[PDB]
Amino acid sequence: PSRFTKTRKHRGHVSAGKGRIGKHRKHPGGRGMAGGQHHHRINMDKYHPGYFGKVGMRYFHKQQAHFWKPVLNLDKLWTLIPEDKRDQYLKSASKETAPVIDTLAAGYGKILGKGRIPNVPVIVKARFVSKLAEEKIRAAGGVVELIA
Amino acid sequence: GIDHTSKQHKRSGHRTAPKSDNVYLKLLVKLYTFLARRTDAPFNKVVLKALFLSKINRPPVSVSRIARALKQEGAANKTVVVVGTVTDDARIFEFPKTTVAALRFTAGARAKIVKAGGECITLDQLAVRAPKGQNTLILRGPRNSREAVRHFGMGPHKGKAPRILSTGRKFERARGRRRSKGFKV
Amino acid sequence: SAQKAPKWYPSEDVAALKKTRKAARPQKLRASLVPGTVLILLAGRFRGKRVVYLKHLEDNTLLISGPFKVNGVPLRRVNARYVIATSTKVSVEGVNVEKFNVEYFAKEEIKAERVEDQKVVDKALIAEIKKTPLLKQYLSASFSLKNGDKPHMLKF
Amino acid sequence: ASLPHPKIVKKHTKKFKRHHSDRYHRVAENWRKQKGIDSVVRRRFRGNISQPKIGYGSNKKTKFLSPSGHKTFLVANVKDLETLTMHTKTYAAEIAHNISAKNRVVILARAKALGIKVTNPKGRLAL
RNA sequence: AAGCGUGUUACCUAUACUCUACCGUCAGGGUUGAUAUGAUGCCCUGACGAGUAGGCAGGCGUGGAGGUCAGUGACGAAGCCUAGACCGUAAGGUCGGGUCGAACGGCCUCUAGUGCAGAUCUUGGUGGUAGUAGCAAAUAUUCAAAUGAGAACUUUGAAG
RNA sequence: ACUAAUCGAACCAUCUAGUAGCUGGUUCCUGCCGAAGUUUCCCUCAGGAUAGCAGAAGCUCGUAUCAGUUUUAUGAGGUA
RNA sequence: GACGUAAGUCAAGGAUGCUGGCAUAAUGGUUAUAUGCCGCCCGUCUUGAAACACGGACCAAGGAGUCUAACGUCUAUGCGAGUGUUUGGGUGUAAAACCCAUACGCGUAAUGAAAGUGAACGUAGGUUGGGGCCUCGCAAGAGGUGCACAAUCGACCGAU
RNA sequence: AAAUAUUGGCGAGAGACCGAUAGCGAACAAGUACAGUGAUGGAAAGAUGAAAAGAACUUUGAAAAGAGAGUGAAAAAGUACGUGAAAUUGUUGAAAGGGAAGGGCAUUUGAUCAGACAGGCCAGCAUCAGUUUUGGUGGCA
Ligand SMILES: [Mg+2]
Ligand SMILES: [Mg+2]
Ligand SMILES: [Mg+2]
Ligand SMILES: [Mg+2]
Ligand SMILES: [Mg+2]
Ligand SMILES: [Mg+2]
Ligand SMILES: [Mg+2]
Ligand SMILES: [Mg+2]
Ligand SMILES: [Mg+2]
Ligand SMILES: [Mg+2]
Ligand SMILES: [Mg+2]
Ligand SMILES: [Mg+2]
Ligand SMILES: [Mg+2]
Ligand SMILES: [Mg+2]
Ligand SMILES: [Mg+2]
Ligand SMILES: [Mg+2]
Ligand SMILES: [Mg+2]
Ligand SMILES: [Mg+2]
Ligand SMILES: [Mg+2]
Ligand SMILES: [Mg+2]
Ligand SMILES: [Mg+2]
Ligand SMILES: [Mg+2]
Ligand SMILES: [Mg+2]
Ligand SMILES: [Mg+2]
Ligand SMILES: [Mg+2]
Ligand SMILES: [Mg+2]
Ligand SMILES: [Mg+2]
Ligand SMILES: [Mg+2]
Ligand SMILES: [Mg+2]
Ligand SMILES: [Mg+2]
Ligand SMILES: [Mg+2]
Ligand SMILES: [Mg+2]
Ligand SMILES: [Mg+2]
Ligand SMILES: [Mg+2]
Ligand SMILES: [Mg+2]
Ligand SMILES: [Mg+2]
Ligand SMILES: [Mg+2]
Ligand SMILES: [Mg+2]
Ligand SMILES: [Mg+2]
Repeated sequence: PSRFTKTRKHRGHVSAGKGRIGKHRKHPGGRGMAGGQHHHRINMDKYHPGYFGKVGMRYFHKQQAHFWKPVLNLDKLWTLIPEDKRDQYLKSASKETAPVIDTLAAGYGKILGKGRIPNVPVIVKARFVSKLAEEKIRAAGGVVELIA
Repeated sequence: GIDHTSKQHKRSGHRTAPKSDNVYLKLLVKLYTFLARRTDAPFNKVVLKALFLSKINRPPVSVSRIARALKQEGAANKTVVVVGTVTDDARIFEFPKTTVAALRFTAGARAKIVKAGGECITLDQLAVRAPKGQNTLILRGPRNSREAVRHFGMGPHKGKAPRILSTGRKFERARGRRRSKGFKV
Repeated sequence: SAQKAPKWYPSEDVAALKKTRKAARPQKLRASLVPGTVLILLAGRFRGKRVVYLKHLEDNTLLISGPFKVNGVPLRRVNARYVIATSTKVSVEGVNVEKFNVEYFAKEEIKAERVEDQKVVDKALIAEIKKTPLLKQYLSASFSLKNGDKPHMLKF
Repeated sequence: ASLPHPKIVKKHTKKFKRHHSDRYHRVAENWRKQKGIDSVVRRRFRGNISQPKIGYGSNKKTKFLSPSGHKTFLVANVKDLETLTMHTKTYAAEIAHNISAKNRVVILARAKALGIKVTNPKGRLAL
C-alpha cells in the first residue's frame, strides 16, 4: 500500500531520492536491452554470458508432447503403491505375489536409477528404464516389463 | 572531538527477536529468554537464537536426516531438536524409534515418527523435560541448497547459475560460453 | 471517548526518602567575633549602628545589646554575616545573658518583661562603657562610608 | 494536589517558527526543515533561528506534565471521567471542546464528587 | 610606541578539554515458584551525538473503508477568527473566547487522486506603481432663455 | 516574395501525454548511518554499464582472523 | 570504610537543617518595545551564490515516483516433496462467503547442438575446522559424537 | 443456434469512485454564450430562509438610497442573499520610527495570562557532598 512507500518519506525533500546532480531523466542509457553489445557489454558478458550469437540445429514445428517422458527414480519407486497397502508388500517379500507398479499410469515415462530400494521383488512396468535402474530392480528380485 | 576508530552507534546486526508476529512463537521466546538467563546451559542460548531466525535460515529438516543423525554412535537415544519444520522423506524405509522436538511437523513426518514408536514434542515440552538441553541433538537443514544461492557470486569463471527465465538452446549458450563463439566465460 | 485510555497507569504510591547522611554540627564563628566586641550592623532597621556582642545563640544568631540607653538598639538577634566585628571590646563578665535564647524572641505594644531584661543588661554594660573615654559617644554615632573609604583596606 | 515531582524544565520554551514565516504570508509558522543547499538555517550560521533537535527533549520524569503536576486526560462524559477515579494525583480531566453546556454541568459535579481536577472548569458557563 | 627584534609573567575567551545534569542512540546486563500483574515492560552499567547526495527507522497530518467507544452534537457538529491557555524536540495535539448552523470525532486496523513557497507552474482573486502616464492631429467657440435635482456639452434664439 | 496580422512549405483536427543523454520543478517531522567526482569498456567526452565509496538486512561464531603502527631478521629499488 | 572496648555514631554507594517575606501578577509565561552583541534572500545549477547567475509582486485553491505485466534479493504466513480452491463446476443470506473433479503450472534430474544417455565402492566417502550434546573432571581441561557452514581430495550422472 | 464481443442505443442494479478549479467540456436555457471566412475552437455559471413571511408604514433625499419601524429562530440570512478564509483596504485603539524592515541570545519597561494554602513563590544563614578558583601558613628532600 501507498502509505508504506518511500515516496511518502521523500515528501519535503526536493530530489525525491533521485539526486541533485544525476537528476532522474527519461531513458539516459537507452530503452530495453539497448547497447547490449556497445555500452552495456560489461554487464551483459558478466551476468549473461552466451546471450549473443547462435547455437546448434533448428527444429521446425516442434511439439513437446513427442518428448513427454517424466523420470522417476527408484528411491521414489515405492511411493506409487498407496501407503495403506505398502507395508503389506514390504513385509513377506516374495515372488508369486509381487506388487505390479504401472509407472505409466502414474505419469512417468522412464525409470532412473537413483537407487536403494528395499530388497522386495516388484514388477515395474515402464516405457523406458536406465541400465542401472533395471540392475537394481533385478538385484532386488523384481523385473521390468516393457510397455508402450 | 574524538578520533573514532569504530563506526558510532552501530547496531549488532543480529536479530534480538523474531520478526514474526506469531503470539505462540513469542511465548516460546519468552520461555527460552528466561531459560537462557537463569541457566548457564549453552543449549538454551542456541535454541533462543534459532527461534529468532528467518525462514531461509531455518531450512526443513528431513526425517531421514534425523535418522542419519541417530546413526551417530552413542546418539541413538538422544532427543533430536529442530528449531523449525520436520518434513517426511519416503526415501528411507526403516525409521528408528526416537523423540523429536520441533517447531513444526508435517503430517507425513509426524505419522512416520509415531509409526516408528517415537514421539513428537513441542519446544516447551522439551524445555520441561530437558531444561538444560540434556541429552539433546540439535539438527539443522541445508542452507546452501536454496535455489537463490545458485545465483550468488555470478561472474566469469565462477561457475554459478545465471539468473534466467527460459532455459535450453538459444538461452545464454553461445558467445561467452564456448570457444566456437567468441570465448568461454 | 475523546481520549481512549492509558493501558497501564502509573503507581499512585509516594516513595520514601533515602536515609540522608547530613549530621548537623555546631557552627564555627569567625575568630573576630568574641563576646563583648562592638559590632557594626550592615543591614536591617538598625543599619550602621554600633552594638555590643553579648552571646552566640543556638540558632547561630548573635545576641546584641548595643545599649538601648545609648543608641536605642534593643536586646535583639543578628546574623553573623551581616555584622562587622571591630577591635574595640568591653568585658561582658558583669552581665547575665543565659536567660536569653531562641524562645525568648518568638513572634506570637512592647511586652513588659523585655524592658527590665534590657534595664538590667544596660546597667552592667553602661558601667564598663563609662570607664574608657569616648566609647559611649562612639556607640551612639552611626557608621558610614565616607568618600574614598576602601573597606578592603579599612581596619575595624 | 498532584504527586510530588521534580522541578519542571522545558529546555526550550520558545516556539520553533519556520524560517521566513515572518517574511512571507504564504509560508506558515509550522516548523519545516530547511533543505536548501545554501540555507543559513540548515548550515547553522551564527545569529539564525534554532532548530528542533532531540537534545531539547524533556526530562522523562516530567514530560507531559502540566504546571499543576498533572497529565491531561480528555473527557467526553462521566464514564471517561470515572476512568480517573483512582488516579487523581497524576491525571486531571479536561472536558472535550464539543461537549454541551448541560453535559459539562454533569461532568463537573461528578468530578467534584470524585476529587478529580478539571483543567477547564469554565467552558460554556452561564456566568 | 600603541613601531621593530627579543625575553618574562599576568590576563581575555571556542559549539574544543575536565566534572555534573537532562535528551536521544548504541552496547552490555538484571528482573517470573505474586516479576509485588505494563517482559516490544521496568531497571542497572558504559560509551557515543557534525553532515550535502543518499539509505534506513520511529512518528505527525489528510480523503475514504471494516471494527469498537451502546463516543460528541440544534442545550450547537463542522468550518473560520482569536500578540488568551496548556502538552510535544518536532510534524502536530488539546482547551477557552467570538462567529456559525448539521453534522463530526477517539482508538484498533484497511486503503489512497494523502501534506507545497518556488515549476517565466494552472485557475481565480488582489496590490504597490497611482489618483500617476495620460484624456494635446482634424482652426472655435460665445451670450441669453427654456428644460431639469443638476447644464461647458440638451433645445431654441442670437453670434462667431 | 505572396498564398486571410501565419510562409526556406498555410491553416484545422487527429496520430499525440510524439522522443529528449538537455532546462525547470518535485509537497510532513524527528532519529541513526553516511558518499562520489576515481578504474575498465562504450559513435564514449553534458550519457551509460562496470568496480569502488554508502545504507539496509542480517548470518556464523565469541576475542579470534587481525592492524594505513613499530621492533627484530631478511629482501628488493637506482630517485636525492 | 572510619571512629568507639561496646553501645552506637560519622563528612563512609548523590542535601539536609534552621529562619524570614509573599501567596500575588510578586516569581514565571506570552506579547510589544528598548538596549548590548550578532544575523546578506530564499529556492537552484555549481569547484565556488548575498551575488552585477536564474525563478520568485502578493493570496487562496489545484499541483508531480502512480498503476499494471513479468521479474531479482530480503521478510511474514500456509502447507511441504509437494504446492496452487476462484478456467470452470457446486452453492449462496448473490459480484461476497462456503465446497470441488480432471487437468495445467512450477518443483521433485541433469546434461548434450543433437541422436541420446541419465546420478551410493564406501555407515551417501576421507582430511581439517566446526556450535551444541555426551563421558570423565571441584574446575581448568581431556576424551567421544559431531548438524549447518568453510576449505580440500575423492566417488557418481551427462558432454568431450 | 449456443458458448464469444460490445467507450453506440434502450431498460435496470450498483461502488472502500469525484464532490462545483473535482467529477464528462457541460450538476445551471452546455456543445450553450463567444471566436474564426472556414475546417474547427469553445467557456464561465450550484446553495436566502422551514416558509417570501422578499421589509406595510414614518421620515430625509430630485433619486438611488439612508435612518427608523417591521418579518424571520437568525437580517452577524435583504435575491450584491449559507458559512464567509487569505491577499488587499477603511476606521478605532496601542506602539515604534536620524538612508529599509524583518530575525537570534539576554534582560529592562508596558500590557496581558495560567495555577495554588486541603505546601505554592522568592530568599537568608549553618553544617555537608561534588567540581573548581583565589589566599595564608607548617614540615621535609
Ligand atoms: Mg537529505
Ligand atoms: Mg532535481
Ligand atoms: Mg514549547
Ligand atoms: Mg515549537
Ligand atoms: Mg555549499
Ligand atoms: Mg615587543
Ligand atoms: Mg547526525
Ligand atoms: Mg478519515
Ligand atoms: Mg461550533
Ligand atoms: Mg492573526
Ligand atoms: Mg440547514
Ligand atoms: Mg496529488
Ligand atoms: Mg502556493
Ligand atoms: Mg521547494
Ligand atoms: Mg496627468
Ligand atoms: Mg509534448
Ligand atoms: Mg557520522
Ligand atoms: Mg563502436
Ligand atoms: Mg547541467
Ligand atoms: Mg640513476
Ligand atoms: Mg627512473
Ligand atoms: Mg515582559
Ligand atoms: Mg553584523
Ligand atoms: Mg561556473
Ligand atoms: Mg543561494
Ligand atoms: Mg538557466
Ligand atoms: Mg523574475
Ligand atoms: Mg508566477
Ligand atoms: Mg493545496
Ligand atoms: Mg467543471
Ligand atoms: Mg445564525
Ligand atoms: Mg457573521
Ligand atoms: Mg446566515
Ligand atoms: Mg455563497
Ligand atoms: Mg454571506
Ligand atoms: Mg485579511
Ligand atoms: Mg527620509
Ligand atoms: Mg534587534
Ligand atoms: Mg565543597
